[PDB]
Amino acid sequence: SAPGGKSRRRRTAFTSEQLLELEKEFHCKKYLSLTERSQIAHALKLSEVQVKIWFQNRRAKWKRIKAGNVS
DNA sequence: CGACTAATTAGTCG
DNA sequence: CGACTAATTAGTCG
Repeated sequence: SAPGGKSRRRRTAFTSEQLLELEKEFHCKKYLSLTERSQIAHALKLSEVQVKIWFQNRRAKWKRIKAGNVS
């Protein structure tokens, strides 16, 4: 077991096992509390940071619309 | 002290 | 060469 590739793949690497519980909340609520976000990533082999980008990228698109305009 | 948000950044796609 | 998406990352409240 040794590393090979080292690049920031812009597309969260999700797996079927992970998607099973990940999609669960997506079909439940679009807002996760402290005792929610920090729990899903603790239930299995995950990290709170990874579960954050998932939501960030979704809101990032909204920040491009809900802002100030010019001219 | 850590998570959450959001901006910076990085990199492949167009 | 541009653009957009996303990990990176730091600030601030919990």
